[PDB]
Formats: sequence, structure tokens, C-alpha cells
Amino acid sequence: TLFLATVLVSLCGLVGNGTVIWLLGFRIKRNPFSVYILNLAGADFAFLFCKSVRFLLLVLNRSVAVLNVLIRGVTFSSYLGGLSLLMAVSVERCLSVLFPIWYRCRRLAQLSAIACALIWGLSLCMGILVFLCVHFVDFLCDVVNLVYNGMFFLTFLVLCASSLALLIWVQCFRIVLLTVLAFLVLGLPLGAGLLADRLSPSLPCFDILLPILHLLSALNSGVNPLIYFFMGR
Amino acid sequence: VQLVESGGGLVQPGGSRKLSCSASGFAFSSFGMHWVRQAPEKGLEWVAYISSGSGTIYYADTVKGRFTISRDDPKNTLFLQMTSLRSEDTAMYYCVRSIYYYGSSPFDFWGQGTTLTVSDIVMTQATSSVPVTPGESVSISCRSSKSLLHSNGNTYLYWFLQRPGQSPQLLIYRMSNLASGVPDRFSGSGSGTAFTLTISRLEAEDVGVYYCMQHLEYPLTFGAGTKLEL
Amino acid sequence: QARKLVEQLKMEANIDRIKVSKAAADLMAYCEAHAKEDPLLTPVPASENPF
Amino acid sequence: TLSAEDKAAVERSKMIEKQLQKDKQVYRRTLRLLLLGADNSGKSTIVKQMRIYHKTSGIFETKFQVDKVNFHMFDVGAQRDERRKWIQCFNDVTAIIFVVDSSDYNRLQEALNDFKSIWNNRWLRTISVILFLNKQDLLAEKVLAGKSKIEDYFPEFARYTTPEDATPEPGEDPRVTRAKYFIRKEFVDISTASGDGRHICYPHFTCSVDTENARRIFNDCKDIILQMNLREYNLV
Amino acid sequence: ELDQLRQEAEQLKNQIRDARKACADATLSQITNNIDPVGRIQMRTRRTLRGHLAKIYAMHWGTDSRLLVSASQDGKLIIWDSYTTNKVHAIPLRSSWVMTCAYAPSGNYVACGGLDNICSIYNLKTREGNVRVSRELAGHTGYLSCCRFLDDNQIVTSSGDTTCALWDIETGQQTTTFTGHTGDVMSLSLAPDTRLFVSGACDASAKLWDVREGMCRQTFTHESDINAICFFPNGNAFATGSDDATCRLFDLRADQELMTYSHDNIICGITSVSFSKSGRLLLAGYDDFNCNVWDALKADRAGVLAGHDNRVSCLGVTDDGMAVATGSWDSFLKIWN
Ligand SMILES: COc1ccccc1/C=C/C=O
Repeated sequence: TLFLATVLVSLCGLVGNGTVIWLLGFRIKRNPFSVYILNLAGADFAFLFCKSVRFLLLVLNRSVAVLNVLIRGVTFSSYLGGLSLLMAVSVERCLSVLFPIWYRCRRLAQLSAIACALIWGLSLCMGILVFLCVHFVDFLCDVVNLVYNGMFFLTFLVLCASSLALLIWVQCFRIVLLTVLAFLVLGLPLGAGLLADRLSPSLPCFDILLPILHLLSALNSGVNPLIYFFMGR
Repeated sequence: VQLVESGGGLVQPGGSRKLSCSASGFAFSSFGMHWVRQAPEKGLEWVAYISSGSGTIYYADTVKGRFTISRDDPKNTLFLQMTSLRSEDTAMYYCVRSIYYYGSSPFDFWGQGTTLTVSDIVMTQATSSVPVTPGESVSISCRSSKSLLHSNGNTYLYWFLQRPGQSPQLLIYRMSNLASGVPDRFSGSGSGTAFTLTISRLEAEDVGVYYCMQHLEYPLTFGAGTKLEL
Repeated sequence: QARKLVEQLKMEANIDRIKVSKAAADLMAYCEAHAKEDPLLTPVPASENPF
Repeated sequence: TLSAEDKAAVERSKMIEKQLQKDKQVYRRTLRLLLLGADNSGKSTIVKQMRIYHKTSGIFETKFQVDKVNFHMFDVGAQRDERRKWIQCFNDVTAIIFVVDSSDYNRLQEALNDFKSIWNNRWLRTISVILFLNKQDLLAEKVLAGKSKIEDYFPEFARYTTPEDATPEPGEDPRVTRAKYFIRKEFVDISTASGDGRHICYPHFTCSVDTENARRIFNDCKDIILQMNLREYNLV
Repeated sequence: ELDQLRQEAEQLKNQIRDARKACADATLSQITNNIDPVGRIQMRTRRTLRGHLAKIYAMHWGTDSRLLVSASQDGKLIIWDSYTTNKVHAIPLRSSWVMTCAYAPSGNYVACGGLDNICSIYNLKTREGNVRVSRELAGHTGYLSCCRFLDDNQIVTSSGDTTCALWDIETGQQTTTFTGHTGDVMSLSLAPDTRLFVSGACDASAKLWDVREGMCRQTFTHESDINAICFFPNGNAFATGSDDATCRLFDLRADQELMTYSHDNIICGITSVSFSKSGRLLLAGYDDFNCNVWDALKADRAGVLAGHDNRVSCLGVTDDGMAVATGSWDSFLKIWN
């Protein structure tokens, strides 16, 4: 009976990501971190845009499922991407306590909008690869899955080594501890989801689990907007 | 303001020549600049236009492809590179200063010109010559095939005067405004597709050929010009 | 240095004031006469508004 | 729908935009500082010191750069005593440099009042103050004579003992440092009475012969920038 | 004899007060009580101008109700085209601290001034094609707070030295000095006939001056600094917005305080004051980041602009009444209609 409820929060994730879109992007003034949050909000809005759309096509029963190709097609990007954005924010914040004058004064105003658009320019281009190589297949194109996993592992390790660096600096400088760690909390489910997707076949039992697991997924995308508001307002 | 051009002479047909006009005495970098020409015994004809910042270049149809306009802002000099010359391209080439903002008076200053000899909103000015005696009012009229009253509110007609043996001097910009340094006796009036220039109390040292030029759309078309003789 | 104050204040004292009623009437009359002239009071139609 | 002239005007506007973006980068990369003090305070000495080594005109300006960071320091002359009206132009200055002559005890009390007016100003409520207790070669020569005791002007000095904190490492008479720290605390108390964001007073001891004042200004301004980063970007 | 002079001055001030009270038979609210209220004046931000880099301290419209000059602390003086948002000029100032900007009635010159104590008059119709500093009037001993043009050759400038000045631009000299105020003169409004002007200062008092003769005709008295002043369109009244939330309307012919525009929910100070073309609307900018539109006769609030993120520092209504331009301490100007 879960699918009835999950669509609602999935809708509400939108009632939210959509607002942050406005608050961070169009209402408050742009700040280096704004652009990153904005991209995080836009990506989620989308992984949810197609999601809730499939959900409606299914209830409607007008069914095609070439949609499904895309939804899992770019799935590998809410990850190399979202985790890369989170790494970018964490590194920028560690550069804004180590290099205050540089960050406030001599930093390219559009360096956020080059980092963003580079992360995507080499994240989708890397996730389309895994979608084209684990589904359709070429023999040694499969070393690519290792690359994604190496790039993913490096991004997570840099995220941690940056967030831990910031927290070790702040103690040496209850809600400030959550602001300094606001991004490791949100890039924890990204690694969790990637690990689930890659290691699901190891113990595959998501047939009797997807209806309930997707409630957790939608709940993540619905609690995400409040975290972007607590981390960029 | 001074603007002296050089590079003319004899060019055998099919050749190539670089006309360069050097601008001294004004902010060259902040002014759009035009190249116009006058055939040996004919009217003015717009050739090219290079905008301030070199971001918008326009050419005439009979000029496109063969001629490249460019400007060197630090050296304060604009160049027209003419390639594959023809016999119809012989003319005195004038370099025309022109700024564009609200209230601006484009086509203020004109150079002395370079003689180069090679061995469409049509604007009609029916009066090819108007006899006159000093001290009496004159009216020079020209029409247009397309109304020049843009929706913004101002009609884009420019009245120029070319005294014998001198460069053209702007008289009226936008069909009613009087240029800087032109006597108050000159007046402009009319509506779209019908314009009249009135000189009250005509006083010699203002006889010569009067031209009317459109600026609503590129290319800019001139007229034959009425020749006022004393 | 203090005689300037007394002279200026004497010049300011000997002025021909009018009753506040007449001044108020004049302001009200000016506002009524030029009522249909300012777009801010009576909004001009969007055709005649250049903004 | 625009005419040819309208398009040209728009292109001119975009060129002006481009020069304005370049000027924005220049304006951002430079740090504005405002220098205040009394006539007694050694204040032109400090501008000379950071210039050499790095009419009725009102505003005096002093470029100086420390570690490739440009500073525009503004001194306000040819103005009357009341400053509540032109002080609003400095709501965006990185720091206000206040120079107080530690030598003159008689005029010290009004120096604290000027400092209080600057600190508790509705427009400088977010502007840090770099404080220079200047003319301390004169302070030592004044306190080592015994002919001018702070108790004659500040009654609370007799009951003040130097704190268990950083004494001046070089050779300094232990009550020279007592007087110096009392002067310092008289300003730090006013600073900490009403504190907020971006509003922290950095006290420093300086002299005319001191050539490290620009370095002190750079360090304090770096800390101010760090605080604005920690605050504007929500890291605190 | 200073006691005797002070006693005579006190007696004369009491005579002035008694005479001014003898002509206050009715209050403006009593006469206005019958005319219908304006109603909700809802004005929307039509054009927003996004060029400056720092706080805008002043604007002034042109007499064509199309061009406007804005002065910012970034050292820029931008001449904007209101209709198209186009930037016509961007003058770089020699001093970045500018508190005033003036647009000449003819459109040829534009004036700036600030902490430099200099009134810089720039020429816009030069054959060279670039704006040049035509003149630098350099006689003040304090910051410039307001400059207004009389014609192309005369300017009137209020300064922090407690004095106003009337300068002949070509000679570069102060033709006349006005020397009554006891505090910094912060604003200045020129009468439509350009024979008189009212200056508001920090002594909580406005003063009406005869330009041709140099004297101070009348002195009107507020309980804090007068930051903005603006003549009524009639030429027989004016409005002063002060640091105490209050905009007061005085009348020259009666030497009185006709009305006091205030609200208990307004605590900030008024920075700018302007009148609608009819004179019925008094627009005032506030430190609360928004402009309040008062009904100049019923003394009741009529509307709120409320579109700025920082304090409104300048306000100006065009000659045709078509728009009210507000400039705040964020870079932006907003054209309300
Ligand atoms: C289905 O994978 C997951 C399992 C638990 C939590 C999160 C995810 C992935 C979410 C998408 O980003």
C-alpha cells in the first residue's frame, strides 16, 4: 500500500525543491555557495521530475517505459554530480577559512558557474557511459565502471577530508556543528544509493523491497530541500 | 576635432588598397565610424560601418565580401581594406564620425576624403537644382518609400550640406533637430515619407548640394541632392 | 557676533503673514486644479505610460 | 523591434557594462579603510610610515599594498567636529582605524568617548575597528618619570594589577606594561560592552618609528574578512 | 552686553511665535477633512537599473523626464535612459565619496559633489565625445550635501560647513554665500521660479533664502536632523523629511507648520522627500528600506513602495509626474509608476 503515500511526498519534495529554486536563486542575492546549492536543487528537482512523472503515467496507466531508460539512465549523475557538487562546496568552504582575502576579494565571481557546468560537463558524460556500458555492452568498456567508482571514491574521500578539516578548524578557532557538517549528511545517501545499485546483485532482494525502499528515496528528496535551506540561506 | 584620411590614388582594376583615416582630437574608441563615398560627379553612398568596440560591422550590398572594415583603437585609426576593385568603386571616400545614444547627433564630423580611381529605403529628391537669390527662403524636400517614423517616436532622417570643394557638414539630425554649430535659420519638418528643409533668409556661404539620408535600417540610403546655386 | 542674530530675527519678525486658512485653501485649490495632470494620482492608461 | 540607433545605443550600454564589470573587480579587490583620530594623535605619522615603506580638500586618500592586497586608506580633513552625518558613507569600509595617543592622559577620556561614539553608531554596527594606541615611546618616558600618574586622571588605576597574560617579551619595565594594559582595557571594555557581527576591535600598540603597522592592518583585515566569510556564508 | 542682546533676541523670537500663532485660526486637516481620500496608491516597479557597484547616494531627473543621473560611492556617475534602461554615460569621478548629483535643466551639464568639498561640473555635449570636468568649484570647508542648478552658468550648493553658496561656473567663484545655519546643511530645494530656495540643516530648522539678495527670509522649525527638503509645486509650501520619523509641510505665506506626516509604526529617519506633480502625494524614502506615499492634504498614508533591500537614499518625481525613481543603498534604482 506504500505507493499511494510515496507519490505525495514525492510531490512535496517538489513543493520544496521548487521553492529553494526561487529562494536561493531568484530571491536572495547570489553568493559563491548559492550556485552550488542551486545546482543540487535543480538536479533533485529533475530526478524527481521524471520520477513523479513516471508515477503519474503509471497511475494513468498510459504506459511506455522508455522513460524508465532515462530515469535510470542519468541516475548515475545525481551521483558523480551531487557528490561532486558537495565536494565543491566543502572545498570552497575550506578555502574561505584558509584564504579569506582571496575568497572575498580575488576569486572569480563565475568560478562557481565554471566548477558547476564542469562537474556536469564531466559527470553526465561519465554516467551516460555507465548506462551505455552496463546495459548495452562493450568488452573492456567495463573498466569504465571502475573509473566511475574511482572518481566516486575520490569525491567522497575529498568530501570527508574537507568537512572533517572544517570541523577540526572550527573547534580550533550544536547547530554550527550541523552547518559545518550539513553536506556530509546529504552526500551520505548518495554513496549509499550508489553502493546499493552496484552491490544489489550481490544479495538481490529488492523485488520485495523496492515499494518500501522508494519511500525512503522520496523521503530523502523531500527532506533535502530543508537541508538546502539550512545550508545556503 | 580632426579626421584626416589617406591611401587613395590609381589602382588597376582587380587590385587591392588599404584606406586609413587617422582621428585626432576626440574619443575615437567611443564613437562608431562609417565609410561613405561620392562618385566623381554623383551623390553620397554608404560603404561600411564599424561600431564602437568592433562588435557590429555592416557593409553595403555593392561592397559586401570585397571590403573589410577594421579599427585600431590604441593607434586611433580606421582602415578599409578594399579587395578586387572595380571601375564603379572609384570615388572620394569620406570617413564619418558617429556616436549613438539618447540625444546623440550621429554623422557630426566628416573627413576631407581620399580620391581613389580605378582605371533598400529609396529616398528621392526630385529637385536636382533650385535657382535662388540670397536673402530669400528655400525649401528642399525629399520623400521615402518607407515611413521613417519608428514606433519609438522619432523619425530617422538626416539633412547634410556639402559646400563646393568641401566635406559634407551635418545640418539636421532626426528631421527636426539642429546640429551643433549650424545657424538657426535652418529648419526641418515633415512626416514619414515626406520631409522638407527650410532655409529662412538664405545667406551665401550656404550654397551647395543638400543631401537627405535615412537611418531607420541598414543600408543607409542617401539622395541625389538638390544643388543650390547663387 | 550676536547683533547679526538680532538683526536677522528683526527682519524675520516684520513679515506679512497670512492666516493658515487661506494658505490651506490655496494648497487645496492647487491640488484640485492640477488633479488630472499627475499620473501618480490618477493612473494614466497603459497606452500613454512610457514605463 | 528596435531601430538601428536603438541597437547602437544598446551596444554602447553593453560596453559601459563591460567597463563597469572591470571596475567592479577592481573595487572588490581593494579594501577600504577609514582612519580616525585626534589632532594630538599621531595620525599623519602613520600615513607617512605606511606610504614611505608600504587647500580646503576634505578627503585624503592613501594607496598602500601589503602582500599583493591593495588598501585605500581615507583620512577625513577639512570637516567640522560633528561627524554623525558623513560617517554614513563608511558603512561598507572593511575596517575603521582609530589612532589614540596613549601619551596624553588628560585628553584620553575624550578619546574613549570618541571611540564609544564610533563603536555604538547605527551605521558602523558591522564595521570592525583596528585600534592603534600610538606614541608609546612617549608613554614609557612619561610613566618612568612619575610626574604624571594615571590615578590623577583615571581613579581606577590604583586598584589595577597586570593580568596573567602576555607581557611584552623584550625588556620592558613591569609597570610600563601595567599602564599600557590599562589603556588597552579601557577600550576593550567599550568594545565588548555591545558586540555583534563583524564588530570586533583589534587593539595594537604602535609608535612612529614602528614600520610594521601595515602588516598589523593586513592581519586584522584578513581576520575581518574571515569573520565575514564565516558569517555571510553560514559557517558559524 | 551679550545679556542684553540675548534678551532682545528672546523677546523677538517670542514675538515671532506669537504672530505665527495669531494666524493659525484653522489647521490644514480641518479644511481638508471634506475632500475624498486618494485611496490605495499601488505603484509597481516598472524599470530597475542594475549598473552601480556600491551604494547610491543621490539621483536627479532631467527636465525631459527621460534621462537621470545617479551617483554611487563606487566613484561613478551614471546617466541612465529610463525608458530603455540604456546607460547613456558612465562618468568616473575623481573622488569616490559622492553625496549629491544634479542634472542641469538644459541637459548639458551634470554636477557631483561629496566629501571632497568640491562641486564638480561635467560637460556632456562636448565635441570631443567624452564627458569632461568642465569646472571644479572649490570654496567650501565641508562636505557637499546637495547641488542644484539654476541655469547653465549658476549653481547652488549646500555644504556641511553650515553654509550654502551660489556659484558662477565660468568665473569659478562664490557669487553669494548664505550663512545662517548653525549645523550641517543636508538638503536643498529650488523654487520653481528659481528666485528662492529652502535649505534644511541639522539644526532641526529649514531656512528660506533669496538667491538674488543673499539674505535669509524665514526660518521654520522638527526635533532632529532635517535630511531632505522639497518645494511644493505651488512655490508657496515645502516639505522637510527629518531623522525623527516625520515629514512636515510648511507654508511660506503663513510661516507655519501646516502638517506633520508621521505614523507610530515608523521609527526610522526620512532620507528623501518628493512631491507628485499635483502636490497631493508626498513621497518619502525611509531607512526601513521602503518609500511611503502620504496624502499631502489629509495627512494619511496612501501607499508603500517596498521594493528595496537597503535604505532608500534618494527619491525623485519627474517633471511630467510620470514616474518616481527611488535609489537605495543597494546598487539599484527603481522606477515606480
Ligand atoms: C535506492 O537507493 C537508495 C537507498 C537508500 C537511500 C538512498 C538511496 C538513493 C537515493 C538516490 O539518490
